[PDB]
Amino acid sequence: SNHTYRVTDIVGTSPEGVDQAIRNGINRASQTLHNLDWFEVVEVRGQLNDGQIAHWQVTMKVGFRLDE
Amino acid sequence: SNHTYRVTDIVGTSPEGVDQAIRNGINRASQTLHNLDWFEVVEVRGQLNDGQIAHWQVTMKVGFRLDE
Amino acid sequence: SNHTYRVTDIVGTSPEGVDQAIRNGINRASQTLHNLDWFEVVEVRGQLNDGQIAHWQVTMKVGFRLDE
Amino acid sequence: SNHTYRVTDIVGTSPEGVDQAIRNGINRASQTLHNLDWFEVVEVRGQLNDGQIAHWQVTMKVGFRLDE
Amino acid sequence: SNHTYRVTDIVGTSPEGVDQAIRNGINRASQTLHNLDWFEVVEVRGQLNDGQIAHWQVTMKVGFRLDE
Amino acid sequence: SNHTYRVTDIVGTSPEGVDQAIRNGINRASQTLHNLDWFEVVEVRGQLNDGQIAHWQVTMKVGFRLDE
Amino acid sequence: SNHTYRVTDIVGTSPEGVDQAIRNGINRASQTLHNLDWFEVVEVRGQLNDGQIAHWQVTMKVGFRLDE
Amino acid sequence: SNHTYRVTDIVGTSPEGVDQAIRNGINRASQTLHNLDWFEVVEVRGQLNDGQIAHWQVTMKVGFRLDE
Amino acid sequence: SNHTYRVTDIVGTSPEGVDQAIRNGINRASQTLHNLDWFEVVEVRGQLNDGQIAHWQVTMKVGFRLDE
Amino acid sequence: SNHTYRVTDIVGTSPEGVDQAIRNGINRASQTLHNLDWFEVVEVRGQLNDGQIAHWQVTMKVGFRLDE
Amino acid sequence: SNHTYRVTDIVGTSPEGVDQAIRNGINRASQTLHNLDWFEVVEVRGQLNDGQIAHWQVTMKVGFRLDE
Amino acid sequence: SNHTYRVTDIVGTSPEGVDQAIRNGINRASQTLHNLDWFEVVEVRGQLNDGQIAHWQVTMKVGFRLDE
Repeated sequence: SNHTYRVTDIVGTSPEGVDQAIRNGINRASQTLHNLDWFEVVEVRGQLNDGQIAHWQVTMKVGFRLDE
Repeated sequence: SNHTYRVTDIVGTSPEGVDQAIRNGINRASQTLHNLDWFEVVEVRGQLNDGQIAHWQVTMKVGFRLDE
Repeated sequence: SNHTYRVTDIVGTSPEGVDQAIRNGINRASQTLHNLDWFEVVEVRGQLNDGQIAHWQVTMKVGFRLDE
Repeated sequence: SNHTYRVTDIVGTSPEGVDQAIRNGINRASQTLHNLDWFEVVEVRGQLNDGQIAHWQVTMKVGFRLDE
Repeated sequence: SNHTYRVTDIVGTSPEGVDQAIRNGINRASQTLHNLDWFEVVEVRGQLNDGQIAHWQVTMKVGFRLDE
Repeated sequence: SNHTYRVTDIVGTSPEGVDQAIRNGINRASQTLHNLDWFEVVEVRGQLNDGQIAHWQVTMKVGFRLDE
Repeated sequence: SNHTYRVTDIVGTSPEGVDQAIRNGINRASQTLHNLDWFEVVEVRGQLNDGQIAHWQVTMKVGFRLDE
Repeated sequence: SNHTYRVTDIVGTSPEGVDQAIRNGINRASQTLHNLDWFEVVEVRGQLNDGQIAHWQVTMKVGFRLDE
Repeated sequence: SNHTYRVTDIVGTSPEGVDQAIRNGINRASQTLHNLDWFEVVEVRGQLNDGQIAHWQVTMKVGFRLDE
Repeated sequence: SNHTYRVTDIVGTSPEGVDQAIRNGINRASQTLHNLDWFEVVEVRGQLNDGQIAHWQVTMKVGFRLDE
Repeated sequence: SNHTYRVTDIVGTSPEGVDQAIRNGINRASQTLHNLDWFEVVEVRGQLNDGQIAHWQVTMKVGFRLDE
Repeated sequence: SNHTYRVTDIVGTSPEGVDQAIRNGINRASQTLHNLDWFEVVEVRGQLNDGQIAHWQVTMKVGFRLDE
């Protein structure tokens, strides 16, 4: 009822696409941040090599509960 | 001719992903709002549950013709 | 004293210009929405054909008093 | 789980303050819009007269479930 | 008639809260600026001191009619 | 070369349209502000009465040279 | 089909007004950029000179098809 | 010394209102983050439960001095 | 060491989805623009027909190294 | 006392650079506006003259205490 | 008087600082783009390595006159 | 590989200027945050004291690689 959350930005990356970039970022975030509650996608970027998409980079706001 | 459009925000949700969240939102919107012309994705959120991405929420601007 | 307003987006269009696009949008909006109080221009676009301006499109926030 | 929400802007007003302006807006909105789920305060204004605050105006994003 | 308004930013402050910070700012503004018409809240800040909220600072757009 | 400018917001109004609202605002501003150099249109609003545009309100950033 | 567009910013200018500033900008843009599809007005500025509005400057996003 | 600050987002919650949501968030933040200096309110949200306000959520930028 | 980049907006389109809209836009952009380095998604739209998604349109900032 | 601040925009200019443009603007502002407390840089522009940087313009929010 | 300008984004880089990053970008831009008139700094970034600033990156809006 | 980054805000301060404020912030940040990759300048402020610029405050987004 009086829960407090903290939000930081995490950047997930994947050669495969936006969806996998998000999962990679959330998976890695979950290991150092406990109580991950939600994320909001705030930016989608790509690294190009020739005219080909080499890396997808997804910036997410990530909310997590502070312990009580 | 001189078509007039209205725009409101709709939030589509799905356990499955962004794509299905959008289709669910558009399908349900289409049943009360007629002449849907376009949508603009404005926000993508996810709820985590049991260490999984449980729910996707996509906020869309949805434009519809007033005229038929 | 404690009046409540609602705001939606309306897109007016006109071959003539910005001013007529707004009037067309307000006139058409006034026929389904009652008690129109104000509008705020949020976007002005033009559709070009053969490098000439065919259509003006003006997106407006439109506020209206809710009845009782 | 596959619920769809719609969001519009509602402006509550009160001579008394921000809090009462919000409650007035939500109360009146709840009478035409069913299944009100959340609101987000987006703007707080005042009408001034003789260097005194006569009216508070609070613009809120208001989300409501579409029936199923 | 064809009234003209000017708008500047005013920062009200109070140890007590947002509401009193606004009133303090408007009261002090009204003494040098005549014909105050409206304000729009643009920013709410707080200074923490000894692990307590010591000051609230509210930035407001303040509109006033120019004399004729 | 080392000229300093100040910028404030002025709201011009006219029953006739955007262009006349701007001229009315600039004319009235020029009487109390000296050395008016430029303006930038930042907002266009209207007061509606029935479904008819009664007043146009144009907010302008207005720059003026400080004397030396 | 799967048309690709490019968008750049163009600033049209005119002593006469906003409308002519836009036409001047679009006309000149159309001579190096082919397949102009749309423009979005993003900024309207005016230079004052000799107590008159001397120059209008309109910044437009201009979209053009790559394809013909 | 040339003091360095860090800023994160914290979400305070309260059934009671905005003011208490802020205090709850700041109090809880102060227990893991040392040397809290300031906060800026960036979002105020409310959960409705059968058309009554159940829960307030306030997102704040929170600045704190890094030790030396 | 002192590389210079340029950035323009590109709109990719696809009947298939966001991912393919981006690839189509990047592929076509790479044929007139050399040394594509990165892209940033700035807008995702869909054109609806009979309340079904016909076309995805993705606006991207696209950065490319200038030659010597 | 509960101090009240006013904020206006000032544009400082210098042939030399950003830093000197700011100091010129603040110095000149300090002569008509009393009790200058803070500034926030909001825009940095440069005029080119045959492909060399001739003039810097820095727009700043400037806060000053109102007397009591 | 009826001059038309075009604006694109250019990213200058330098190991030395913001000022040199801008000059590098403007110098290189001036070689392919003729009639450079102004720039507006829109973003300043750094590449960090071993907690040290290796590269400065400055994104600038750059305006240039189209030939007549 | 599929590197994950985190981003927080850091405020560097210096009596000397923007450049030194950034370096002070990055240096102090590097001592608690490992694997600093980039920063983005988001805000530049100055405190005025005795009619002089006493402190520069630069807010930066700071990205760092998460360990694996």
